[PDB]
Amino acid sequence: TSIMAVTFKDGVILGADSRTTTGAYIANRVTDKLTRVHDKIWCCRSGSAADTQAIADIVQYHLELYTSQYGTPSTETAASVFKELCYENKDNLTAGIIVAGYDDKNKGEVYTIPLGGSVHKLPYAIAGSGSTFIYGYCDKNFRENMSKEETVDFIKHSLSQAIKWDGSSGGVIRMVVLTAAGVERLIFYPDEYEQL
Amino acid sequence: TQQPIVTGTSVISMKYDNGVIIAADNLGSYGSLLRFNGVERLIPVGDNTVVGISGDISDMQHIERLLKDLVTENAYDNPLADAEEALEPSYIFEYLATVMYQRRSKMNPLWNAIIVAGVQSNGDQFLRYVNLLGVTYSSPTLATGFGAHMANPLLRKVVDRESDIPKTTVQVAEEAIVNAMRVLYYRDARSSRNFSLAIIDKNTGLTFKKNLQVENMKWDFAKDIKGYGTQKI
Amino acid sequence: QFNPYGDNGGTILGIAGEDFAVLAGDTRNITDYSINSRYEPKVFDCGDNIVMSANGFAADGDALVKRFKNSVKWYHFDHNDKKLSINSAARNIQHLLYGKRFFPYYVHTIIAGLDEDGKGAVYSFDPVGSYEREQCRAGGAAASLIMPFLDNQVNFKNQYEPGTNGKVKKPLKYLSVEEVIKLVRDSFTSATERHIQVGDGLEILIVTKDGVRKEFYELKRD
Amino acid sequence: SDPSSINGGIVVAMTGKDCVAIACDLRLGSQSLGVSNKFEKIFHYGHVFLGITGLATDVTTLNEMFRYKTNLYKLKEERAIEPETFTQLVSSSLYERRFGPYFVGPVVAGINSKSGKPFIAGFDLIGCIDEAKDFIVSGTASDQLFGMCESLYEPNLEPEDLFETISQALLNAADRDALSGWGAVVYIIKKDEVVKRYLKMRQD
Amino acid sequence: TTTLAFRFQGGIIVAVDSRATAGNWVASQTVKAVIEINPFLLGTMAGGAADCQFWETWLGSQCRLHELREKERISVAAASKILSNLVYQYKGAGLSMGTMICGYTRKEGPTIYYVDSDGTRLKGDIFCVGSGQTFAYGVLDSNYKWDLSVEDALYLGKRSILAAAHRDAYSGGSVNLYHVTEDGWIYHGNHDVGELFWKVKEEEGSFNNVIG
Amino acid sequence: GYDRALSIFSPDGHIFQVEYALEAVKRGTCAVGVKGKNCVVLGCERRSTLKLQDTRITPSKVSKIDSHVVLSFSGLNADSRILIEKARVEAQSHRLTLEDPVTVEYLTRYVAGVQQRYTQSGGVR
Amino acid sequence: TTIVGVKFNNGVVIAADTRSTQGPIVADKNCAKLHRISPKIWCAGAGTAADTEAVTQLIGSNIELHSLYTSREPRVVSALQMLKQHLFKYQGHIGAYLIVAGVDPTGSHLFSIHAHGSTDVGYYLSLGSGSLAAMAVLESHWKQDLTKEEAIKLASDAIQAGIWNDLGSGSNVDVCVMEIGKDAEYLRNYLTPNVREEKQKSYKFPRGTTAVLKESIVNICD
Amino acid sequence: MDIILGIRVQDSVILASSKAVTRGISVLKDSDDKTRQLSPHTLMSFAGEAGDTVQFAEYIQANIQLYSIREDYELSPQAVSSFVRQELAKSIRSRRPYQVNVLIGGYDKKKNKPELYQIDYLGTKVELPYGAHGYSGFYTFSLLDHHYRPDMTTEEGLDLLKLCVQELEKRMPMDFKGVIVKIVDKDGIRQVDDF
Amino acid sequence: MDIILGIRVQDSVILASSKAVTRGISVLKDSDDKTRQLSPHTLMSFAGEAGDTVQFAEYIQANIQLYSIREDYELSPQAVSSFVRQELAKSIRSRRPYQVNVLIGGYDKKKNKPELYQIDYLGTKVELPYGAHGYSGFYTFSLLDHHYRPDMTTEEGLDLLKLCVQELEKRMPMDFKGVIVKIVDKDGIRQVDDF
Ligand SMILES: *[C@@](C)(CO)[C@](*)(O)[C@H](CC(C)C)NC(=O)[C@H](Cc1ccccc1)NC(=O)[C@H](CC(C)C)NC(=O)[C@H](CCc1ccccc1)NC(=O)CN1CCOCC1
Ligand SMILES: *[C@@](C)(CO)[C@](*)(O)[C@H](CC(C)C)NC(=O)[C@H](Cc1ccccc1)NC(=O)[C@H](CC(C)C)NC(=O)[C@H](CCc1ccccc1)NC(=O)CN1CCOCC1
Ligand SMILES: *[C@@](C)(CO)[C@](*)(O)[C@H](CC(C)C)NC(=O)[C@H](Cc1ccccc1)NC(=O)[C@H](CC(C)C)NC(=O)[C@H](CCc1ccccc1)NC(=O)CN1CCOCC1
Ligand SMILES: [Cl-]
Ligand SMILES: [Mg+2]
Ligand SMILES: [Mg+2]
Repeated sequence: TSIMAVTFKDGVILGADSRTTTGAYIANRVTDKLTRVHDKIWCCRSGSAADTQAIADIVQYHLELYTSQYGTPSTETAASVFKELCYENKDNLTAGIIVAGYDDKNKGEVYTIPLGGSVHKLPYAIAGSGSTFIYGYCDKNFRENMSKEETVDFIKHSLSQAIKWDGSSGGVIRMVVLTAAGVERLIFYPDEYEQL
Repeated sequence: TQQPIVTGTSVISMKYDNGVIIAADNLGSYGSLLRFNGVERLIPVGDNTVVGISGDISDMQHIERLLKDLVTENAYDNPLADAEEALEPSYIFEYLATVMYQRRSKMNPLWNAIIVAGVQSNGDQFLRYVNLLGVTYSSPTLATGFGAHMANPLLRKVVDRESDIPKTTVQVAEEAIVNAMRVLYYRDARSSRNFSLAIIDKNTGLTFKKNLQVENMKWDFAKDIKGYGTQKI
Repeated sequence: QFNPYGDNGGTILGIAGEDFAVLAGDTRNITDYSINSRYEPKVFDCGDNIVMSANGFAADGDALVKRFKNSVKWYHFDHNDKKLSINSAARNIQHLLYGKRFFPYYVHTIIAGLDEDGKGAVYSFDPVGSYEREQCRAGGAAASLIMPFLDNQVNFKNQYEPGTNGKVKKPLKYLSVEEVIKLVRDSFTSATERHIQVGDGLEILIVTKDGVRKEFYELKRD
Repeated sequence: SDPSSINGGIVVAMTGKDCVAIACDLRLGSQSLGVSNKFEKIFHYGHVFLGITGLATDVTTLNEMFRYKTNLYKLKEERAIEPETFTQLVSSSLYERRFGPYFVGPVVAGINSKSGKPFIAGFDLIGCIDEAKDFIVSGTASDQLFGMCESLYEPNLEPEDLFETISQALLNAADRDALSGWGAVVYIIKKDEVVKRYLKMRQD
Repeated sequence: TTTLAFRFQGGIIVAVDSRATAGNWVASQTVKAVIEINPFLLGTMAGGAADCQFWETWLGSQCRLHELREKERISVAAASKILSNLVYQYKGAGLSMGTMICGYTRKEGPTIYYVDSDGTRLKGDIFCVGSGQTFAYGVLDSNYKWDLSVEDALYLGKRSILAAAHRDAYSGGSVNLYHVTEDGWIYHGNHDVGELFWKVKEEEGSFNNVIG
Repeated sequence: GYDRALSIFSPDGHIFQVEYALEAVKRGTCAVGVKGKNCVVLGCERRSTLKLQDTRITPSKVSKIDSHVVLSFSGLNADSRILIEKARVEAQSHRLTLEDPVTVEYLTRYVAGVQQRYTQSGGVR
Repeated sequence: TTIVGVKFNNGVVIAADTRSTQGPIVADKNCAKLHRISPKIWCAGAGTAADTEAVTQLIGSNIELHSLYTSREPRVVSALQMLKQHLFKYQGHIGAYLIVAGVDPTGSHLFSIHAHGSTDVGYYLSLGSGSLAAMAVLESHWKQDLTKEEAIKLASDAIQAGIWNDLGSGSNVDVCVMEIGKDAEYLRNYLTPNVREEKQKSYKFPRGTTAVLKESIVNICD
Repeated sequence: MDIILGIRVQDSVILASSKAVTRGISVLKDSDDKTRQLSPHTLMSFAGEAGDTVQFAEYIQANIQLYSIREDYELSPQAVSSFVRQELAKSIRSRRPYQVNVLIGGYDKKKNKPELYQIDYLGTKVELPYGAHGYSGFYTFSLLDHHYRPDMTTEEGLDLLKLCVQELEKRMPMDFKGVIVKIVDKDGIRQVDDF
Repeated sequence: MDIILGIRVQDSVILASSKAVTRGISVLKDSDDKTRQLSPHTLMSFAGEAGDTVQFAEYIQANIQLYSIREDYELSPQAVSSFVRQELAKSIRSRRPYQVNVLIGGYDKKKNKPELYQIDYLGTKVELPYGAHGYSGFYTFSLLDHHYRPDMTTEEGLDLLKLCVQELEKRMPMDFKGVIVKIVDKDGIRQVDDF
């Protein structure tokens, strides 16, 4: 996997590749690693496909039950539920999750949750095997309060390089845009991003 | 006792009515890292043979040097080096097959899988495989690594047995090879889009094609796929 | 760690008649769950009316056959073109195999031909050189399936004369080349049904005083 | 220390014209040592026959267990259990011990009393059903039995002919296995008569 | 395997079975476990088939070279020691052999030497080697006397192999008998255990545990 | 290693080095062997130009090769010690492998074989 | 095993081969790998044979009870969710690899489930040892907007690729078509391209061949 | 624990069990009785892991004695053997199994027949004319195959048994310090003091 | 191979060595002589790994006999023991060491004294009044500490030796089939036939 989430002026954008592997065989070349846990709280999944799915399903259940009682949860609250599961079951899980959401008060927020189950709130986050190859690029090119189009280009160029160097990453580049306007899904095919 | 470091993935090939086709991508992987992108894994020997190599690249470069030296050695005191006493595909293969088996028998193998494709002096098609263990076999279609699992099934739909070879044209055969390379790009995590392809014909001779790309890919249906089960958005 | 051995599958079968002998083997070559070739012969005419097959790890099998063929060649040079008898060939092969006792050829070897009285002969070897002459022998992946069938149909084991209260055994007798090929074909079609490494094709080499003849038959390709 | 090949033994079952046959060897050993030549591996509950190969303690245990269950079945249902139903009971019971299984290779054989149809089935140690028209094999000489049965068998054999085919399949397979043999028994099963024959075989 | 050889009034009896196995798979029922080193020396074979076959054939070549050089037959002691000294050089390499070198000479009389792959060399009157050795020992020990007739001795050796063939799963097939005298060895036939068992059961009244 | 062929044929078909070795034997003190009906006796000459000798410690002319075989000689004394040593070693080696002491013929054949080897080996006389 | 699933215009089709293995041995030459969870929800299973049957029957049982409780036709996502949560709980120890497909009031669906509890969505999927051979065909010939007859052809062609090229797969091709508004049609042995050829000889024995020691009538009655 | 034998003859069952108890390089005792009376006409010998053997034997003994008191009736050897087998069959899949092999020699008073059952630690039961556990069988079975007849007397059985012990004393590596022999018949259980 | 003992008394050295040769669960021989005469007044007993024992003993025997012929003179027990120790000392650092333990009993004709040397497979030499190899020592040493006196006769030594064998036969787990006893004194080497 190569995944990332980036905050910007109007909110936050999640990005991911579409490759699922079993050794060197690509079990799924059109995977959707960007998953909804609430209307405007989504997550990027890396690590075990089984573990991350089971976790995301439980979180979605918790946040649905939260909403029934206490109304819309914060992105911090969602990240806390993810953490609780990842930390307390750290011995049996292989999950690297990035939580991203849009509040009206707090705007765009990004929380990353590595293997140990620690939580880290950041302006932007990168994760997955392919992230290693773009630490240098992303650090040099990221700016706060970018526009939607700039953020889309930043994610596109970044994941393009991650995909280029990482054999465990590839396929299409999926993106999910979270703003006050709503939820927008984006897709970008090889013929476009490869020749960037 | 070795472990391969910089590696090359599948090599695929097949026979057709007048000759043989062989192909392999231009990638030199370093584990999961797709490190080197300008690697040529098809190596011509003379104007009638092409050796396709997968596996360890350092050992591939060693084999290149052996084949290059073989051509030099054959020319020594040989007035018919470019005629009757030129190197045949069968000669080149048997040499490599001898080396591979000797190296495995010394517990120090050349960590490769090799396919020697060519046309003999009498016009007969030559296509034979050899690997790090010294194991050899021949078939109308041959492939290494993932190609064995994914390409062979596709190529065998064209040439399922010996009698299908005269019925298969170079246009049909090349089409199948190029299609197979696309499928490997879809499904092999250590493959690249860029590849080389070689045709050895008994009439038109050796045609070596570089810098080919996988094209006419299907990705559009991906936009319709959402979530992993229930998710609607 | 590097493993110098491999399993190329396949199975072979040698039957001896009165004035002939057959050595059959399927033409399928495999690694793990993949097919490498649907027609890769592993039964060879080695000269002097000797046919040979070394089944198991193909690289070791090819090396052995190659060395024995070369042994036959030098036997002619060193001994005034004398014909290498099947028994002399067997003993020579023992020394080839045992010469690598501490790094063996992973093959079951079988040879067939005629003895010095003109009668059919089959010899079978273990990987390190122990050999024995037999009327009947199956080797390879499906040997466990085929061999007890041969015991029953070739050597008439467990078969008693009807009405004799299981006191009189069914009498041993030589089979015709026609009856033997029937058993070979039925042996391999049965093995093909129940063993995944067996199929594609069947190549039989028949040996008489006249020479070495070949016969080929299709097998199921699944 | 492989539970399925400590005691040794084999079972085979075949179908014929309006009949079924099931057969087994009589050996029970402890690896190389032969201990008993009277250890029958075929049992019956009403008209349903069950053969069991593998670890002998589990063979005995399962016989006692299916006798237990079929006796209660009959008391509640007021009728004898049929082969198709029994087959499912065996599968259920084995899978109940999925992560601590009985090391066995059972084989069901019988004729449905209502439809008159011949029925045989085989299982793995965790209960996977292997239904078949022709034959089922089980034991330490299963490879040998597969080879004999696949070549000797033909459909619609009469009881008297079927007896010869199954007996020869068992005998010649048992003689190529060290851990099987030491006697044999064959059950020929017709709609309303059952014949049991002990075979003469080599005792080595 | 089961092989035995014992010394008695009338020379030496050698008896072996004919089974060979690869795990539980019975590879052969017709193996020659007695190897004829020469017209006067016999060697039994147990353990590795190839190791025994190869080196005891080699032994016969060395014994032939001895009598060419010395113009005299090789002693059983000298023949057994050539084999034992050879396998001792290969100790640790993984040879598997349990053999009995049996012979009759003037100076020695009837002599048996147990020779094994870990270097052991023992002279003795009675030896049983193989996976079924214990079963054969039981019958042999309880019925053995020095003053056995040649007829009774041949039967005892045959009966002891049968005992092992019956109980030991990895023993059976047939029984090969040999009688060794000063003038050489005499082969006393191949005896299928299938027919031999029932014959012995009926005539002797033994094996009541078996249904006949 | 010194390789020179010292023992070689001459035009008349003689190997002079072997024949000159016989002259050295002819120079040596006389030695005689006589065998009776139940015994053998080995007699040996000792030259009397050497007085003030210590006969306790002086090497004896007759040497035991084993407890049942003896060896006397004529010729170069230093050379004899080498043959005697080799013979004694072979005597023990024979007992070890054949489990029986050497015959007199066998021991002789061995010693004679050693002597012959030195007539067509390079670098030796 | 080779199993596949292909979506089309008005529904979904799944297919499977019919070989069951026990190591290198073919245990069942015609086993059914297509399972019914509910009338219009079917499942193709690969991996541990007992696990795929047991888990498909358990979820099928609970789906029936759920359908009765809710007075509604069962949905594929319910079977999917129930299966994956069961498989996840056992951490891969239940070796069931499934392709789940069907039609329900929501529409037509196609999923795959792996032993550890991960699910995938697709228009075409393949699982089992012959999945690579099958996927090669699917990647070569699949397109959007397939008809019923085109999807059956593509599915069976993908299974055939596994039958011929994968040693783990063989024998026949089973198919199940689940179309919207129609009853699901289970096509057992849709293709039978591996029929055993006539044997060369009949091995029917003369009566009395087998030696017998004892006979006795067995009492099956009360 | 090592050698236990059993021979069923015409009118009785004879059990022979070694007297040695060895731990390390020391024979701690040479007069150990490796048997327990389960009921007046049923005797069980045992061999296996230290501690487990006696603990198991006495546990079975207690259960059979409890049954006898409750019903005022003696269980048949067949019934006792089945009870014992089931206990071992349970045991083998426990957290820590009983590593004990047993022979059960009994006289059925209803049938007027002697009965010998051999049960190993896995719960593998067989009725036999003669039986053994451990390495003993590798010598005795072939010997008994030859010399055993079904119609033998108790005295003939004891001579047959002496023949087994002699063979074991000749060919066994370990010194097992002889055997305690006990006879089970219609009149109950008694010990042979001079063997 | 297992039990070898040695006792030096006033005028002689007595060696006792077990007769059993065991392989697996079978006693292959019960009359094995685990000793070789190195010279007329020097005897060596041995025990250890199969094959190595005899091969080593005979190799030493050949070397000492060669020396005797060459010099027409018998080496002293001290000299022979030192030669043997050095061979084992070389061996222990070889590719495949001799796993053989020996006792060397000899009578020195120049000193007119008996001498007993104990040498293990490492090349560890000690001169002792009494010695043993293997598990035998664990019983015999304490017994000899109590009963042994330096001025004992050969007959007293044999009775002392009988006391050791009896204790071994009582407490040792394995049956070693008795011992062959040999005496070394001024008149050379002789075997006690009735022990
Ligand atoms: C990139 C690839 C790596 O960072 C991404 O993180 C993606 C995440 C997406 C899918 C959300 N990761 C994967 O694709 C993931 C890679 C992986 C593998 C093993 C452990 C962790 C991560 N792949 C999987 O989870 C596959 C998905 C299946 C094919 C649908 N599952 C496997 O590879 C299973 C995993 C078993 C497992 C191991 C350890 C922890 C949890 C689960 N492994 C196998 O099936 C083993 N396989 C058997 C056949 O022989 C080859 C090995
Ligand atoms: C009784 C019968 C059992 O011990 C006897 O001891 C007999 C004596 C007769 C055979 C002379 N012994 C055997 O039968 C002996 C058992 C044995 C095997 C291996 C080591 C020690 C003892 N059997 C063999 O040696 C068989 C003889 C064959 C069946 C003719 N051979 C094998 O098992 C061979 C080679 C084994 C081996 C020995 C040493 C180094 C390497 C290998 N193995 C195979 O044939 C396996 N298979 C052959 C087909 O190709 C794939 C490998
Ligand atoms: C293709 C053919 C292979 O990939 C398919 O995937 C099919 C699936 C269909 C049948 C639903 N798979 C098999 O046929 C499968 C392959 C396999 C084997 C072993 C482990 C995993 C997968 N075969 C089986 O499941 C057979 C079914 C038999 C023929 C009825 N079962 C076995 O081979 C069992 C394995 C049981 C098992 C237990 C615990 C964990 C995993 C598997 N093995 C045995 O029965 C062998 N043995 C017999 C002697 O007694 C001891 C057990
Ligand atoms: Cl996923
Ligand atoms: Mg196939
Ligand atoms: Mg047997």
